Amino acid sequence: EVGPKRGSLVKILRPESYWFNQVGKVVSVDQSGVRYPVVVRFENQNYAGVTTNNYALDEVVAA
Amino acid sequence: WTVPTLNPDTPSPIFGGSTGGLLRKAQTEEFYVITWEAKKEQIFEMPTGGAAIMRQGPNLLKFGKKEQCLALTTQLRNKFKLTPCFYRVFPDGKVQYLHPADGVYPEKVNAGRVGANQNMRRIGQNVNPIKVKFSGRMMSPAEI
Amino acid sequence: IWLSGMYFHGARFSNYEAWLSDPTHIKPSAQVVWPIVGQEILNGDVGGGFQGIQITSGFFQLWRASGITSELQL
Amino acid sequence: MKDFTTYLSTAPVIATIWFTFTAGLLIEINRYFPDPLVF
Amino acid sequence: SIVIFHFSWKMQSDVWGTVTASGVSHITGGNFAQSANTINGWLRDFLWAQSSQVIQSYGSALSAYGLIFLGAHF
Amino acid sequence: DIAGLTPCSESKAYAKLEKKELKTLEKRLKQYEADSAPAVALKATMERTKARFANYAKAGLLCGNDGLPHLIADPGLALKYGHAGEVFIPTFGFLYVAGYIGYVGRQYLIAVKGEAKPTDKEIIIDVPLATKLAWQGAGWPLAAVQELQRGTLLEKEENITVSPR
Amino acid sequence: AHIVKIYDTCIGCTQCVRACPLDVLEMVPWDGCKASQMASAPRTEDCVGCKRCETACPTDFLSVRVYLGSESTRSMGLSY
Amino acid sequence: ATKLFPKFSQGLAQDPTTRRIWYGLAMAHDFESHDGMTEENLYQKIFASHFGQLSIIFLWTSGNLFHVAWQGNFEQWVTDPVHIRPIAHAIWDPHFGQPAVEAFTRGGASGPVNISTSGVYQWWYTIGMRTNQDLYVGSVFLALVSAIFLFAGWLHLQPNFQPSLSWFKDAESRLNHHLSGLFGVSSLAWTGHLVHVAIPESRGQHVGWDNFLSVLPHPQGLTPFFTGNWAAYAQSPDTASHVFGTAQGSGQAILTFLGGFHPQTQSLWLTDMAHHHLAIAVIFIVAGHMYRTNFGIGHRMQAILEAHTPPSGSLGAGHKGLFDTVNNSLHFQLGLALASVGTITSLVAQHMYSLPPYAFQAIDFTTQAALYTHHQYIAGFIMCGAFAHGAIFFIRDYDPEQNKGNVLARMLDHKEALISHLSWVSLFLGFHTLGLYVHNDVMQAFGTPEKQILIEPVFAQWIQAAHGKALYGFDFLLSSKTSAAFANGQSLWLPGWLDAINNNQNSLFLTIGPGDFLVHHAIALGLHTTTLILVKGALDARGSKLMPDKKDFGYSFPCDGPGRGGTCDISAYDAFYLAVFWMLNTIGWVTFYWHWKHLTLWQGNVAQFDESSTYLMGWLRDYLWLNSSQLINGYNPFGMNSLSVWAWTFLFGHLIYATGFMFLISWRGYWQELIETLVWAHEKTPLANLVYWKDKPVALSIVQARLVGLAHFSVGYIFTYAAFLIASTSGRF
Ligand SMILES: CCCCCCCCCCCCCCCCCC(=O)OC[C@H](CO[C@@H]1O[C@H](CO[C@H]2O[C@H](CO)[C@H](O)[C@H](O)[C@H]2O)[C@H](O)[C@H](O)[C@H]1O)OC(=O)CCCCCCCCCCCCCCCCC
Ligand code: CLA
Ligand code: CLA
Ligand code: CLA
Ligand code: CLA
Ligand code: CLA
Ligand code: CLA
Ligand code: CLA
Ligand SMILES: CC1=C(/C=C/C(C)=C/C=C\C(C)=C\C=C\C=C(C)\C=C\C=C(C)\C=C\C2=C(C)CCCC2(C)C)C(C)(C)CCC1
Ligand code: SF4
Ligand SMILES: [Ca+2]
Repeated sequence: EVGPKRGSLVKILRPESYWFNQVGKVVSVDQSGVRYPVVVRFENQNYAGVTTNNYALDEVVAA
Repeated sequence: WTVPTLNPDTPSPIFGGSTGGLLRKAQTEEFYVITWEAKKEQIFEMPTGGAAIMRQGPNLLKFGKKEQCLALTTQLRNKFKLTPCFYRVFPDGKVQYLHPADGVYPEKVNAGRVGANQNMRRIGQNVNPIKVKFSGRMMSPAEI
Repeated sequence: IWLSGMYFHGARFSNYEAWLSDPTHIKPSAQVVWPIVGQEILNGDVGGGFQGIQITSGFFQLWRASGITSELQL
Repeated sequence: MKDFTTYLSTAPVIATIWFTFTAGLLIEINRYFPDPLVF
Repeated sequence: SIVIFHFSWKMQSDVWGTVTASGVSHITGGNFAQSANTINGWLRDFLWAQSSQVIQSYGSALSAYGLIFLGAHF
Repeated sequence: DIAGLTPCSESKAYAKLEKKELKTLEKRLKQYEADSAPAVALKATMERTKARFANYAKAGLLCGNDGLPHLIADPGLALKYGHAGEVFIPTFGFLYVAGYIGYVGRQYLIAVKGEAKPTDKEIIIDVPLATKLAWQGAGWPLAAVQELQRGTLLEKEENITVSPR
Repeated sequence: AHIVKIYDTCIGCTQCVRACPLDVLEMVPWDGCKASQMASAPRTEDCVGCKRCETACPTDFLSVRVYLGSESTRSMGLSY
Repeated sequence: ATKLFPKFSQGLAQDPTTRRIWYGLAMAHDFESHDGMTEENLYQKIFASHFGQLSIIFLWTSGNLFHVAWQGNFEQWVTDPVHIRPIAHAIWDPHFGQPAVEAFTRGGASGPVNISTSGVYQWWYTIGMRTNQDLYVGSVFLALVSAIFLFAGWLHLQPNFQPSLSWFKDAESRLNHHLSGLFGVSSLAWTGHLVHVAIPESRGQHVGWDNFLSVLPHPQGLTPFFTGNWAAYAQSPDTASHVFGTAQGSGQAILTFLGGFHPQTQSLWLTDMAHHHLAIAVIFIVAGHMYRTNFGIGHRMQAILEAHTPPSGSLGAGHKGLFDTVNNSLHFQLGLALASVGTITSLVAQHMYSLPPYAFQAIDFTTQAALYTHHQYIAGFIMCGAFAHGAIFFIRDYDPEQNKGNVLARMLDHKEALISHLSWVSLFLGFHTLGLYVHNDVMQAFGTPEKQILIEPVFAQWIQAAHGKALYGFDFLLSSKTSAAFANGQSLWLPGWLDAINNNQNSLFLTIGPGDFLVHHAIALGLHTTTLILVKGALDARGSKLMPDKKDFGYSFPCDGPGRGGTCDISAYDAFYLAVFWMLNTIGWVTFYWHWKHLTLWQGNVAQFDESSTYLMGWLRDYLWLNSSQLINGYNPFGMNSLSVWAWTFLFGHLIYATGFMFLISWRGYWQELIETLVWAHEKTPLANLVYWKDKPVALSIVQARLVGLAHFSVGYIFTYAAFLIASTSGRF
């Protein structure tokens, strides 16, 4: 139950991330004590062609 | 598992020779020796150019750099599904086992391996170069 | 299509028939421009009472070598 | 016919038709109004 | 490029030309044997001297070539 | 007048240039017949040259020492000496057509951005939507001013990605 | 020698180790991710700096970084 | 094993390849990257390097003076400086054949010599030099000064003479002494020389060290200065019939502000220059008492910076913390110094061609062209360096924690807007300037020159009218006889200035037309694009979306690999690298415009430029093809003349430029594989394998390749244009 709801839209707060200040869909949130449990999928790929990434609880905000 | 020992009296694959082999570095600095076991005689491509025939059983080869040995290892593992291993040989006769270092390939996790050069932070948490300035030499903020 | 276009240009927008009677003085030409934005200056006086762009592909000499004497054949 | 119209709606075909239309309009304007320098 | 440059200079210097009374006058006057042995000769007698026709072609039927001559430099 | 220039209707170099152009055209025409295609084309070019020179002189253009027309870009001088047709009116005309194109393109992007595959609409142009937006773009300045006044023209800083500085 | 560093954003996908052409990286046990593995660089003296590991990393930003340092016979990939 | 060279880098000394020598040569002055370097040691090394640089400069000046005094014709040039060409130095070359020997033997010398184009003859003649003895004494004096500076550099490194780090950071004291002493006192001393030597020597009176204590600069002898009757020093100036170097028509004034130029030398009055240096000397000395050092009075620059923040918060924190980020960063100071010096160098070029200060300088067309081109190219290189050091400051010395909310942090906060607007301005200027040029070219090609777009530069002509030019007919400010600005200067400097600006035979505010408008827009495009590349590289130096941690890799690194789509030329060094090409292109456009306008002016046909500068074909044919005929004819199959050296230099520059294209197009990998094959060939060759290399042969690095290609490009560019400009201007006149 920790973290954002699955399927919701969040804004990335990681400064070095390609999707900084961008909206992405929440895929899954790990229930353990991992550093980056939130899984976010994006519509636009980065320079490496990846569309998903892992972020911490404080690195994503419900937007 | 125990570290293997190089057998200098090991047959080499059937090759007619080429101009991309060893140079003076092998006689003055170091060279590399790769050994593997083949289930049958098969034609493979030499990393230095050309086609050689690996014999049934033990096979030994010499290369000038470690990249050639690992390229041959990748070719033998992905195509013929073999398990090769190589060493670094010095002119004095010293032999140093290189890969797989712990007997298990590095792509799969193995117990007993101690992590090295691991930063318990992310890239964005690196300090600015001004805090690293006037050090012993040119140092990047990731080195601290 | 390209060859057919070359033959069509030599048959409708050229001076091949006039060049046949004087190949040593008339300059071969097989391209004419439309009188727009002052580009009509490109239609130079190639000879034979014709105005156009002097071509250098050598189609006139090739057609003369093949025995072509009229625009109907082209 | 639907697939053909979709093919005609692609970027190169649309760009070709649009540029041909724009170029034709400018050429016809310069033809009926030769040498326009000032308004 | 060096091949076509050599062909153009050699043909215009020792082959192509008009025929007069007891003598043949070439386009460049036979200056290849005396000026093609230096880079300065190729730059002055072949590139600088022969480019006059394309730079002063404006206002004539060959002006388009001059335009392309500038466009190609772009 | 302005900048020491003289009107083209009184410049001697202007008339001299017109005579030079007509002279070279007539010289080229002297080698043809009187009822042939090159003769008719050369006569048409001569008439076009005469009409162009008369129209440029009638427009009130200013000619320099070279006899060529000179344009006035300053709005004050252009509006004070009747030269607004050179650089002022064409300026606003270009601004209208350029803003027209930009507004139509922006409207198309905003319209297709809310679909399932906007990239597909970007490579395969939706002709009916593009035609409708192209026709509706005639009121682009009024619509743009209204969008700017309502605050919907720009995007917030928090919704735009930036580098880590 | 070049400097190869691993960061905590690593997901343990082992793609960087498989892409290394000189056996510089390896996998060690870890507890900070679902894969329970972490990349490591215990043989940086053999690194040439090809940056294939960075090309194979899927995290944003990268979890493995290669900083070109001092040059030697091994780092320059010289067979002579 | 470990080599001794380089001693400052242990990592480079352990490199067994040829890259060690190249990197040791290119990282010798990067003291911040040396092993075991501290801040105090850094400042001390820079101090010693500064002294060595001054020693080199003074030795170079003494060398020029010595060669002009020995192998020159200064004693004959002062007698007839209109029809006698200056001599740089003699030529001693065993490769010269007989025709080259009589070809270079000119200017009245007894052997082959070089005709100087630096203008030191006019400068030395104006300041007072008349004989070879004076140049010899000046050369010996400058050599002694150079030796003293070199000894000072060596002495400030030994113990009991090394300055502490606190002494190097005394910004208030340094600024006060530089404004009052280095600037004000030096200008006052120069005024003393002009009043005591230059002015009396221009009036036929010899004043040297043997009689300057018994010769009065003015007949009233310091009485008007102490009594406040300073206007007595402006009474009886040089008339319009004064002959330079003689007493015919000479006056008695020493401080005037007549304005304009001398009727014979076509240069600024010596009394006006003396008065100028006196006024700026007083101003600089007064400005040298602004900062607080040790007497309570004065300012603290930190207080002025901290008390300069707008109340509404438009600039955020304002300039808080800017004193520490500037005083503790040498790259910030170097960037500011280079930006100001580059702008001043450009100012020198413009003012020197428009207002010639040295006697008989305007008649020397080759000297004017060479000086303008030289200073503009130097200014462009210095400007590129200023921006490069700004990028180095952002990477190595910028601290976001200390510069929090100030203007410096706010610049990076909206760097995308700055780069985007620079891109828009450059795009607009390029599209329109190129479009107008191609339109004019098509109109000229189709035989309709009256159809080309010729926009009159009414704004610049309006400014020219404001300065007094009545050609355009605006009739306002100095152009109107009934204005307050005009009537307030009719008794001090407006007569001479108006007479000089209304003369169309000089370079003082030349007449401009549509061609000048178009080329000015081309110059604007060049400036904006070079600024865009440099500014974008400085702002993206700390990182971007493609490389979020670019600051962790330093200022110069090859790339980040082919991953993430490819990262070639991503560092700030590469941005400066691409900007050097744009700088060369911009300076090429400005020098092309200057040379063509002045060539048509000197030839007496300005209509040629006015009618051919509106289209690019006129630039290529009437300026480049037409003016290079004498240049390429320096040596031909029929013989050679004195202009053959410029033809050889022309081809030399073309070859260097083309050689640079090799390092610019082909990259490392191909060359490394080729070198490996060469290594095998040498190792397998008998009678040659007995000789082995000490450093392993490797191809040049990516960064080194870029630097080498750019160096060849710039050298070929400079040499080619210098040879063409000097040959065309000297052969035509
Ligand atoms: C008259 C005065 C001059 C006379 C010259 C006379 C003769 C010519 C002399 C030398 C010829 C060139 C020799 C050097 C070639 C380049 C080699 C090189 O190492 O090249 C690379 C160097 C070194 O780069 C450094 O390389 C370093 C390498 O470090 C690596 O290695 C280090 C040591 O082990 C550390 O381990 C470190 O961790 C590791 O990363 C770092 O990356 C640094 O960040 C990086 O700055 O870069 C650089 O370019 C450094 C050079 C800066 C030049 C800046 C100006 C450029 C101007 C161009 C336009 C010229 C126009 C001329 C006009 C003429 C008109 C007539
Ligand atoms: C294959 C080479 C070739 C080339 C390079 C040219 C070039 C030229 N021709 Mg020619 N021609 C050719 C072949 C060629 N032709 C052939 C094979 C024929 C016999 C059928 C002709 C018959 C012909 C005639 C009768 C005339 C020319 C003319 C011209 C000139 C005017 C250009 C023009 O098309 O205006 C017109 C431009 C347009 C109509 C714009 C077309 C743009 C369309 C809309 C793009 C659509 C894209 C679409 C996907 C592709 C079309 C597919 C469709 C056909 C199914 C020009 C220099 C004219 C001339 O010489 O003037 C004196 C002229 O009257 N040509
Ligand atoms: C893009 C930059 C630009 C530049 C460099 C100029 C430059 C100039 N403008 Mg101008 N102008 C511009 C944009 C620009 N304008 C724009 C965008 C507009 C539309 C609002 C105008 C509208 C305009 C007018 C109506 C007038 C000028 C005038 C002038 C000229 C003198 C006035 C002046 O310098 O003050 C800057 C210009 C202004 C602040 C606009 C107001 C005009 C001021 C108040 C001066 C007018 C008083 C009087 C007419 C001065 C001339 C006295 C006598 C010779 C008649 C000068 C060369 C004057 C002129 O010479 O008339 C022919 C004139 O009356 N401009
Ligand atoms: C919807 C179309 C559109 C719009 C509204 C804009 C708007 C803008 N662009 Mg841009 N651009 C576009 C397309 C567009 N662009 C395309 C296709 C390219 C690739 C060639 C670029 C490349 C580009 C660059 C490199 C730059 C801009 C910049 C800018 C800004 C400055 C004004 C300008 O005109 O610059 C100039 C723009 C161009 C020269 C390209 C315009 C291309 C055409 C005219 C647009 C037509 C698009 C499409 C085919 C029409 C819609 C079809 C639809 C109905 C189906 C401005 C907000 C500048 C900036 O960064 O802002 C400060 C700048 O540096 N643009
Ligand atoms: C009145 C005392 C005084 C004086 C005369 C100087 C003088 C100088 N100091 Mg120093 N300094 C002083 C006090 C003083 N300092 C104090 C008190 C401190 C401690 C706070 C320092 C700390 C200090 C440091 C740390 C450094 C210097 C340096 C320098 C040298 C600068 C080199 C230079 O740029 O050339 C001279 C510059 C000019 C003459 C000004 C030129 C004006 C413009 C730019 C040109 C325009 C002039 C004209 C148009 C061109 C001439 C035309 C023709 C002749 C060609 C210079 C000789 C540097 C050095 O060490 O060099 C060895 C340096 O690193 N000083
Ligand atoms: C007051 C002026 C000044 C000063 C003190 C500095 C000082 C410094 N600069 Mg800098 N710079 C300047 C101006 C200045 N620069 C200018 C004007 C430019 C534009 C050209 C640059 C562009 C620049 C860049 C891009 C870089 C520096 C770097 C550096 C730092 C160390 C590099 C070094 O010098 O090693 C030694 C320098 C060399 C060995 C130069 C190589 C030789 C050059 C190419 C001259 C070749 C000419 C050629 C031989 C002519 C032959 C022709 C003939 C044979 C026919 C150092 C602190 C580097 C740095 O900070 O490191 C990260 C850096 O990368 N500078
Ligand atoms: C003649 C060579 C040339 C040209 C034309 C350019 C042009 C340009 N450079 Mg560039 N540059 C060059 C050489 C050149 N460079 C070299 C040798 C270097 C060193 C490597 C650089 C390095 C460099 C850098 C680092 C940068 C630029 C930038 C720019 C752009 C500046 C914006 C502008 O002026 O808008 C005007 C646009 C043009 C002049 C392009 C020409 C437009 C054409 C002619 C019109 C289209 C023709 C026709 C309609 C269609 C034909 C297509 C056909 C196939 C059908 C511009 C496109 C800067 C930039 O990107 O700005 C945002 C940038 O940062 N340049
Ligand atoms: C004019 C510029 C230029 C020059 C001089 C060269 C020169 C050379 N290129 Mg090259 N190239 C260039 C442009 C140039 N390239 C460009 C722009 C590209 C990019 C497309 C390339 C791409 C390229 C490739 C891919 C290759 C070369 C290769 C070579 C070498 C061929 C060997 C040879 O010719 O023997 C002799 C050398 C010369 C004729 C050069 C001039 C030497 C002069 C005449 C001798 C002067 C000696 C003098 C006494 C020195 C005293 C100096 C004094 C201060 C002491 C040669 C050194 C090939 C190679 O590696 O070699 C096998 C090779 O594979 N080039
Ligand atoms: C990157 C960087 C940087 C920066 C740099 C720069 C900034 C450059 C530039 C630039 C420049 C180069 C500038 C300049 C300028 C100028 C100005 C700003 C001016 C002016 C003017 C005026 C004000 C005038 C007036 C007048 C007139 C108009 C005329 C008559 C006289 C008078 C006076 C009246 C640094 C290093 C810091 C550091 C950080 C980073
Ligand atoms: S590729 Fe990246 S995420 Fe995968 S194991 Fe290597 S460092 Fe970790
Ligand atoms: Ca004396």
